[PDB]
Amino acid sequence: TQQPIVTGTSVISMKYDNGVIIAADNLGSYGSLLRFNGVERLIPVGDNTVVGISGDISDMQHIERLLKDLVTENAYDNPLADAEEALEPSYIFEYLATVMYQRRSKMNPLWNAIIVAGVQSNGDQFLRYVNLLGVTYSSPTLATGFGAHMANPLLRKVVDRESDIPKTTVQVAEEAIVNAMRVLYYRDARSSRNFSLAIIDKNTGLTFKKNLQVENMKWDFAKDIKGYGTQKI
Amino acid sequence: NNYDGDTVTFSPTGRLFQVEYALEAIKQGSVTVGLRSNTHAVLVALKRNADELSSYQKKIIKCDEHMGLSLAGLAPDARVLSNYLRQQCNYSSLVFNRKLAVERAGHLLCDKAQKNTQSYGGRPYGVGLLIIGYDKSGAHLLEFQPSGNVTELYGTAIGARSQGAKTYLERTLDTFIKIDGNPDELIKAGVEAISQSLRDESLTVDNLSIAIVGKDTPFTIYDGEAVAKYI
Amino acid sequence: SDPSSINGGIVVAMTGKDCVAIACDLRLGSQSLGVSNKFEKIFHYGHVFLGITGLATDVTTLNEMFRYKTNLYKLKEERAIEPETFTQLVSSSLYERRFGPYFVGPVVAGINSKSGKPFIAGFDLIGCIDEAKDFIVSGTASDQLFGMCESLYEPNLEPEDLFETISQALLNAADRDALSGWGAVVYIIKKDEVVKRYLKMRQD
Amino acid sequence: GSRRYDSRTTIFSPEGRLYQVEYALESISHAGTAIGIMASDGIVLAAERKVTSTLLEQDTSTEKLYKLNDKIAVAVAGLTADAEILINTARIHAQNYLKTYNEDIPVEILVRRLSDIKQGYTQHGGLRPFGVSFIYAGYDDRYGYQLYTSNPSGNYTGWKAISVGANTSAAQTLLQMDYKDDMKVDDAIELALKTLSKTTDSSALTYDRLEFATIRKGANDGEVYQKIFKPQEIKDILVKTGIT
Amino acid sequence: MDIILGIRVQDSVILASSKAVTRGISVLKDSDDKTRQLSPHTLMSFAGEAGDTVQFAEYIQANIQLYSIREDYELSPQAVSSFVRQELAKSIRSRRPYQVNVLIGGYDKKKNKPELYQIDYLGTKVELPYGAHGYSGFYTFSLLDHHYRPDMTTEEGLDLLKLCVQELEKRMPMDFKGVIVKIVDKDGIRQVDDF
Amino acid sequence: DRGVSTFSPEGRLFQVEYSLEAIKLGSTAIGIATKEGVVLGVEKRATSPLLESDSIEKIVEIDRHIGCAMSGLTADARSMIEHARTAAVTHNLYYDEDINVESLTQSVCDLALRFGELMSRPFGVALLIAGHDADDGYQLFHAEPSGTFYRYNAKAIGSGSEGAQAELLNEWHSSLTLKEAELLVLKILKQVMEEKLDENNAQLSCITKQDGFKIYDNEKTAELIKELKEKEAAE
Amino acid sequence: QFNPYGDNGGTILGIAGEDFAVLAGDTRNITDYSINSRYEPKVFDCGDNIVMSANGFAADGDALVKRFKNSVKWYHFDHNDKKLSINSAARNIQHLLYGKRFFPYYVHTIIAGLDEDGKGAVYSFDPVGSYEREQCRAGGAAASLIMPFLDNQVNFKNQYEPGTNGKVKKPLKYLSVEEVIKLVRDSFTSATERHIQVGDGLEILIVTKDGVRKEFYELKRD
Amino acid sequence: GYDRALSIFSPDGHIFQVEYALEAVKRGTCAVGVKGKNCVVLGCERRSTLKLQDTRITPSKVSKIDSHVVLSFSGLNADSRILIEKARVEAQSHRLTLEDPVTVEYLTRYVAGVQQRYTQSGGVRPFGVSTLIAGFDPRDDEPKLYQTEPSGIYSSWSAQTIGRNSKTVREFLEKNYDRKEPPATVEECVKLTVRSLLEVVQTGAKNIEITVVKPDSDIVALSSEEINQYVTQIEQEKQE
Amino acid sequence: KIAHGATTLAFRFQGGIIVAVDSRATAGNWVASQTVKKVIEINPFLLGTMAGGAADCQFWETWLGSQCRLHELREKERISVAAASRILSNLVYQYKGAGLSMGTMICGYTRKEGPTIYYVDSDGTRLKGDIFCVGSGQTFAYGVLDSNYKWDLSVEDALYLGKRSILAAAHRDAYSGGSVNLYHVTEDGWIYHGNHDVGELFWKVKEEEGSFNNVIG
Ligand SMILES: [Mg+2]
Ligand SMILES: [Mg+2]
Repeated sequence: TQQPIVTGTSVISMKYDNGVIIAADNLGSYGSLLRFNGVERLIPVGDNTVVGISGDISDMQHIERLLKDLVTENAYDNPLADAEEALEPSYIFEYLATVMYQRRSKMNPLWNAIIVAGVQSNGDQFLRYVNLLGVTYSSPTLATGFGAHMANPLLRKVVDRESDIPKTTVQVAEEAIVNAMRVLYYRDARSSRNFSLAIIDKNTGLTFKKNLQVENMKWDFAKDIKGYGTQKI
Repeated sequence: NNYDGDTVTFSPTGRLFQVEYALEAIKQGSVTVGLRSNTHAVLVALKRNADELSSYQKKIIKCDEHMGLSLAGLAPDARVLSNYLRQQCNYSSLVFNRKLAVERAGHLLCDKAQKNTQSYGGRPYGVGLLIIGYDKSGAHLLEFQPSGNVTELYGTAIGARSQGAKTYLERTLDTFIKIDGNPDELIKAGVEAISQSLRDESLTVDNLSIAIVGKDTPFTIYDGEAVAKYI
Repeated sequence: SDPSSINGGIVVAMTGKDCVAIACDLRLGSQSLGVSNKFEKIFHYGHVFLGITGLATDVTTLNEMFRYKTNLYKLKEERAIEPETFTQLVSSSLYERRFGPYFVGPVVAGINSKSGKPFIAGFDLIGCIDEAKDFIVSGTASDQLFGMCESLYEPNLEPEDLFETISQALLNAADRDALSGWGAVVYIIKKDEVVKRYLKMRQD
Repeated sequence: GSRRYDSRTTIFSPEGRLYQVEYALESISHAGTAIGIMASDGIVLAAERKVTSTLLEQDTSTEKLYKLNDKIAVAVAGLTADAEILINTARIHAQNYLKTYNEDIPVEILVRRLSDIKQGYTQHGGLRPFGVSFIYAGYDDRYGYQLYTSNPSGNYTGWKAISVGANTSAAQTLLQMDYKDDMKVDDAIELALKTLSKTTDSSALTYDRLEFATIRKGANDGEVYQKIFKPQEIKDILVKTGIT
Repeated sequence: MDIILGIRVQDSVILASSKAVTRGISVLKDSDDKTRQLSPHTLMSFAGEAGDTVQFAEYIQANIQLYSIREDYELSPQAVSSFVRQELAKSIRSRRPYQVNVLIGGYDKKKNKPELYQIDYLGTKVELPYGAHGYSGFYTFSLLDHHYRPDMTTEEGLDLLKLCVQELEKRMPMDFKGVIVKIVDKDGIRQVDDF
Repeated sequence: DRGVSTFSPEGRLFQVEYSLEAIKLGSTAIGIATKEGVVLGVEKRATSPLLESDSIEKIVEIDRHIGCAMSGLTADARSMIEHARTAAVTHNLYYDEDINVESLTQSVCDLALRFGELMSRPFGVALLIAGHDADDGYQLFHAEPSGTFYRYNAKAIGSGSEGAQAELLNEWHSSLTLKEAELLVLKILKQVMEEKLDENNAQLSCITKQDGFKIYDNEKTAELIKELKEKEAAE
Repeated sequence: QFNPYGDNGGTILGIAGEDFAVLAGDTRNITDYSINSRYEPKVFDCGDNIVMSANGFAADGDALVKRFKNSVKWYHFDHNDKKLSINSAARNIQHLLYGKRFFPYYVHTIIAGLDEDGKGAVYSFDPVGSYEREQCRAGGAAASLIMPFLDNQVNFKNQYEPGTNGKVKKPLKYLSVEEVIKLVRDSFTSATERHIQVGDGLEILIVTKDGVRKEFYELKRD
Repeated sequence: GYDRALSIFSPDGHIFQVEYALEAVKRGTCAVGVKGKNCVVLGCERRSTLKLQDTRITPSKVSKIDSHVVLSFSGLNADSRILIEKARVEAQSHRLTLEDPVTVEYLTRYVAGVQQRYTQSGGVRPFGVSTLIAGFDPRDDEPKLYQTEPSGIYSSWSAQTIGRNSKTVREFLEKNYDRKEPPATVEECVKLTVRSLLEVVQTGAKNIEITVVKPDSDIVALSSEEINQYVTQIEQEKQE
Repeated sequence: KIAHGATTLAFRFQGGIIVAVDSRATAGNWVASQTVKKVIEINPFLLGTMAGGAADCQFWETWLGSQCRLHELREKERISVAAASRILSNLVYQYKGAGLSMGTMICGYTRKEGPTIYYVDSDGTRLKGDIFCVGSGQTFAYGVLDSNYKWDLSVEDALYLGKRSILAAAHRDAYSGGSVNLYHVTEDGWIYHGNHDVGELFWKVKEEEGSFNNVIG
């Protein structure tokens, strides 16, 4: 049993016709102090998987090292390490899920909520969630923390069920993700303007976008708001 | 001579006699054949009985839905090694949601056997194994020796009089590799291969044991009237 | 609840001219209930005397432990253990149970057989040695005993005078403690004779 | 591996004997003779120190007679270092019993415990046995005065008079001849010294070549006293009995 | 369980122990014998936490019976009491201590004397002319302090014991369903079937 | 000296091969499997007439549906029987069912090669494990100290094994009744035994689906011996 | 302080027919007032004609099912590919659950299939491994809403034959697979209306001698 | 720990360490067991090479395992104490868990199992001891007499002997003991036991020990004079 | 919310032992089941009753059956009720403090003992006795038992007494009810005497007996 110290907020994601999109901001909070402004919370594994992590940052760095070690281990005595016997999103997720549940079962959890986004060998989209309790679930849209409350409702308007996935293009999906990140910046007190976004497409592969910013913000209407009720000036 | 008392002792010419004696146990064992195409992989095994009242000793063991082996030598040692393979296949599935590669399965068997050849007190395994399987890189056939040496092959045979079947497969190499999408013809070639190792006795209904794995074919063992078709 | 005051009892020791005295009450109780008026708290191993207050089961256990150890000491050393050496053994033995201690208040008293020098010592429940020149007190009426000893005591008292001083210190201290009394014993110790006297006191 | 160098200390011979026990007994047969004699009013322990020197400090020396507790003592024959290991274990066992039951340990129970320890080294562990034979002299309120012996096999037996070490065959014959049941301590003292005087390999028996002890009820009223004799006291009893 | 009493007279030791067993709301049994024979001339009564009482008593019984067979000899009451005390003193610093209080009534055949030992769960041993555990002493000791003599007969001891039980039956809130009385003397152990 | 788990130049474990020689010195045990049941019989071989022969326990119950006969160093069989009984009962606890005869035999044979420098040597006893289950019906197995087990229609072990096995070769057929099998075991035991066969120096037993494993009374066996004598004198 | 348990909601229902058995469960997965997934399968085919669901804390539920599926696999290896009967599976699951008696799987487990006489069978478990064969059993969040309805409409409780007035009970006539599915659908539709953790979808696994069949139906998504 | 395999098979299929343990039993003093109709008697030889012995305190050859079962032995004396201790512990352990004292067969099966364990355990040698275990089952009046040996095999006997010159006394018992009519009384059973020892013992003085066990935990050891009367009566009948 | 609530009884009489239990299991106020089997069939000769923890009772009394089977295989003799009850009590005593919940009557009938009942508890208690009653409705059942019990009851009358006593508890105790399961234990084994719905049984007993005049029917 511990308490999380340096923490990362929401990770958000969704499926689209040819793949998956995932995003997370670059902040490492220390309670109410917005301590670290250059933290990468999306960690790619190979060219077909991106693991997005929220919660305790020290535990995130540990998980980051496990995934790095996993790639090394898979390459050992494996002539097809960059082909048929390469690491799949499903393999990476199941490994993490095993570790998370084992750690909760020893009453010493990795204090994280994790989303594994990727594309399988046969082109199928992979998107699944796991957290400190070892709880797992999959959905056309997935989000952690505040994202679950604010991002999911917006992303579910685009892809409400399985049949909406083939009808959703990469442009529409990315637009929805970027809008959700803006909404989280308006409303989450432990978020930052700077974020990273990753697209894993079955045709164009892994596209990793760094140093993105929330833009096109509405603040002008604030000038007309005066007092808290009766005040006119 | 003076250097065969235990596995921890090299001879003056750099030989390990206890390992070689364990290798000898395989030669005493009954013949078993392995061969594959690009789509399927087949095991054929000549089972041995104690006498006419006795049953015929089982030679083939299933390890997973996509992998299994045939044995020649000490059967209990095959049970130990096959059990280890069952566990490793299972660890791969539970932890990584991943079917264990046949090549990696061979590496694990090599390393397990090796530890028994370098330590005092223990002994080498007294059995040879032919592992077949179908994974993400197609059909595979492996030959395991208790020295630790594991080898990937198109076809092979181990046990008594196995040289005859091995020569046949060496001639037929170009033919049976091309038998794709036809399980019965691949088995026929395996039954014809093991027949080159027979003397006096012939293939009967309770004598023959066949196993197959392939693209859309789980590892299944055929015994009894199920192999009468191929006699 | 407090282990050191379940059973009750007291021990006091004093030095005199070429002599030492050690004394104790005889009560054993279960809180308010008086159980025994014959529970002696002073033991001896050769010429070294040990008084023990506190939890009665530990009093008994430690006596059996130091009998055990002083008997092995004697067999190997071919001589009886001295007060100074025994004091160190008590301290060592108590400290080995640092984080699971015996709930006791030991008091050592005796005369060194070679030098003839009078010796007394007191300990806390975990081994700290209090080697006083004048007197040592222990038990549930230790505050009362400190008050009596500090006023009544004077140095270089003769054995028969020392008897009166230590007896009055014990008796009057015990009478101001609910969990002490029910009889008393006083040991007067000289270099080669020891007298044991049971005192008459109020039995409430 | 290591098997090559293993002597296998705990195995039977074809005849059903324990090699190492038999060879340990052979070792003990060269040790200084120790005698125990039990009387109605006490027990005597006498023992011969092996070829001593004039420069050996006798009054502070102890190689034969050891105290286990106030009621029990032992005479040693064999390797002294081996004996001290067992002696300390026996001393501890006596104290464990005293702490548990608040009574002095009965003689046989102590003897059985030490004998069982010796037995263990002959059956398991792959270690050499203790090259020691004991004579136990002790008293308790159940059986009174008791004499026992134990040897490296871990077998023990009770005795009225017994010898261990060198020349036991000759010594036992002499004891068997002159011993009687109604004998007293003072007579037993004389018998023990006379037996050693005849069986000794030395030219003459002297005070500096002996260790002596008695266990008497000759203590003021119903209690038992152990007396380990001093060099001058051994010299006096040698003159009294008429040996020197 | 509840009430266990003991009294040592001239030539015997008498132990009295309640018959009731209560599982919270209900009295499940009214004929329970809260004692075990450790040896032919040694009896132990017991009271404390459920389960621990019988488990401890039977464990002690087994150990003393083992000693008796090994040595072909009966241990003295003093020796048995010291063994029992050590086990309880060991128990109090264990992971889960035996929550058991005992009285040990024995007749020493060597000294020709009855002996009564009181030992609580902490391992606190005392030899007494009469003893009790729990709240039993609070009612009975004043009567025993008045009437008791060291030269009392067994019959006089039983009469004094009846007076103690009568006072308990009057002033105690719990119904303990009477007592089973047992006598320990030179001839061994016997039960008083009418009390 | 030499390792306990050492291979010979021929590729056999010395200690396993030597334990097989101890089994050859053991008393005879015969098993015959039929569609009506499996029969187990043994030679008691008392070393003296003062030895109470009914205390010789060489046929043993493992479960209601599984029986066992032994030959060789019979003292070694006790821990094997204990394991077998435990395995049978444990499986019933875990799975609320009877355990397969083959699975039970496999569990016993797993102990065999657990020796080294675990126990210090292989077992010096062979077992005939007979039983019935719903899947494979009436079965007879021969469990060796090598860890190998063969299923048999009929099998003899012990000192008169090769002579008895040759006799079982001719006599056994797939339509044998239970009564025919009983007499056949008695016939072959009588043939290979040193002393004259009677109800006191030989013991019969069987396992049926209905009644389970049963050791035959001396009175019951005595009748079967008398029935045997008459039918041999009939031609 | 760290709490190793959670509540993923959901509701499951097992009904045993004359020659069939159904095991139904909603597909909604939740934490507190949020929806994790509208379609997260909760009832699983475990092989040997046995279906299983472990409802409650999903991490423990997935772990238990995974270990049972594993037990079926090793049962085949160790006992010559013998079919694991429903009663034997039930006893095995007891030992899996009771193995963690002092740190329990926080789930209500139900299995369904056919017994060795071919008749429909349902078994129900508590978190620590106590079990019982039953004709009818709902588990999870809305179990209290569903069971009283099943008592009335499956077992005909409190129903009597008209004219007799309480003297003659309504006879316990056997229900078909079509009739059972109707009662399952109406049970979940009613539960969906009054329980916030029930909705999105209903997945039913039907077990017969022919094998395991699946049916899916939409539920309200609010 | 010392793990060396001391008990192993030889080419001819023998375990020499177990067989050499029997040779130690052959060396041991003779022990005999005879069961009558309502009793069992255990006779034991005491070699008279050891005089000046204290017979009060010297370990007796017959040992009580419980109040209703006794154990005698032939072979290594030190080894026998370990088996006796284990047997006594198991007897009390059985009473504690089953409420019921051990049966004679059960106690024998335990001791025999301990002996067997020491024939295939690493780093230990077999017990050089054979035992005769006798007594009566609780609430039973049928006499019981069992034998064990180093290998671990055990069996029931109407009458049996072990130790040195046991071949001779077994010869005597085989012709003198009738199964259809065993020694009906205690006298007849003791007499036959003393007679059997007199074939081997030498002098009938302090060389013969006799212990009579009867039903319901009635065990008693005969004294020198009581045994001497049997010795006197036997030889006076023999002078004819 | 583990299940809780029960009424179980067992009593010795001339014809052996009667065992009677209710069938209800409740998680708080919610009635989880009305069809619970509260008599465990340890083997054909031994019965155990379920009260406290359902799993604890089920698991360990099944296990007890396995131990009893191993005993009779090894000793070639039926295990005594004393020995069997002791194996269970010693087992649960090892677990004392860990949180096992068990209150059970181990019931059997052997040659040496006759009809015997042992109350075994998770705190280590092991009591031999003639009449035991355990559960939330135990006090109600005791009233009917105590006032009507005799040693010389017939098997028929004893079966009814056990049935009637559970009914009394089922009526008054909220956490008892559903149905009554009856067993009769003989030397040759136990005999099952049916499942009896309390709803139907109540009205039947009311009319035939004239009891429960407080209740309108
Ligand atoms: Mg007062
Ligand atoms: Mg809803």
